[PDB]
Amino acid sequence: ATYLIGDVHGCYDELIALLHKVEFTPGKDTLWLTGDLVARGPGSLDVLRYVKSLGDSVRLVLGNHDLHLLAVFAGISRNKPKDRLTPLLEAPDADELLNWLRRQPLLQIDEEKKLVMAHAGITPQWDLQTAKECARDVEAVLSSDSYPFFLDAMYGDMPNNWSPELRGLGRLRFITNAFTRMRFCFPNGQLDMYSKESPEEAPAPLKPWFAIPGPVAEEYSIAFGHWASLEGKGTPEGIYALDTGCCWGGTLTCLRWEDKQYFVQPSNR
Ligand SMILES: Nc1ncnc2c1ncn2[C@@H]1O[C@H](COP(=O)(O)OP(=O)(O)O)[C@@H](O)[C@H]1O
Ligand SMILES: [Mn+2]
Ligand SMILES: [Mn+2]
Repeated sequence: ATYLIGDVHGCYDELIALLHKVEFTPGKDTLWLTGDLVARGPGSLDVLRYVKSLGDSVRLVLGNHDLHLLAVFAGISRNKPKDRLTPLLEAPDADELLNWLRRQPLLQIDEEKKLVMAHAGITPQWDLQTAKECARDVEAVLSSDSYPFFLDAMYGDMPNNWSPELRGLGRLRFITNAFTRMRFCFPNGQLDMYSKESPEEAPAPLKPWFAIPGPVAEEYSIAFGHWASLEGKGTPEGIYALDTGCCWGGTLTCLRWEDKQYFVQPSNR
C-alpha cells in the first residue's frame, strides 16, 4: 500500500504510532512524506535516522525547515533554540544524515497514480515539464559541493512571478519559494510571501494557490504539506493538504492512496 504523511517536525513518537496503526511494512508498502521532517518537535534526530533507513520505501520532498537545517549545519544561518536541532547537529552521524538529506528531491511524480508531491504545492504558473526542470535545477545545486553558497543565496522574497526568462539568483529563489513556502497567490498567479493564515482569514484579493486553475492540477492529483493554518481542510477534489499541525498540538495525518482513507494520530504535546 501507499501512505502519505504530512509535516512531521520532529514528532517521532507520533510518526511511529501512526505507522504502527496502519502496520506499515517496508518492501510491501511505500511512504510519501511532504517534508519538514525536522524542527520544533523533540525528535528530529530520530526522524532523520528512521526516514534515511527506509531507502526506496520512502519518497520524500524537502521543505523550508529541512533547508534551514542544512543552512545551519553549513554555518550559513544561526540556530534558533526553539527549533530544538542541537541533538541532531551534535550527533556523531550528523554529516551522514545531512549529506543524505540535501540529496533528496523537491518534487515527486508517480505517473501510474497520476500523483504529484511537493512541500508547498505546485504554483499554477508552472506546467509539469517546467516544474520538473526547476526541481532538477535546485536539486543539482543542493547535491553539489557548493550547496552552502546556494543556501545563502536562497533567502529572499523576490521575484514572485515566474518567467522562463528568469536567470541566476532570481530564478533559484523563485523556484525555492514556489516549492517550499508558497500559500497564497494573486489572481495572475503571483506569489505572496507574507500571509500564513487560513483562506477564510486572508485579505482579498489573495486566493490559495490551489484555487487558481493550473495545468498540473488539471491532470494530476497534488499532495502537499507546509500550510498548517489550512488544517487540511477546504481543498478542491484532487488536492490533498496533509499538514494538520502535529508539532503545534494538532494531529499527524496519514492518507492511504488506494482507498483515500485517512488515519490520524493526536499530538502528544
Ligand atoms: N491551526 C492553526 N491555525 C492558525 N494558525 C496556525 C495553526 N497552526 C499553526 N499556525 C500558525 O502558522 C504559522 C506558520 O507556521 P507553519 O504553517 O508551520 O509554516 P512555516 O514553515 O512558515 O513556519 C505559525 O506562526 C503558527 O502560529
Ligand atoms: Mn513548511
Ligand atoms: Mn511545516
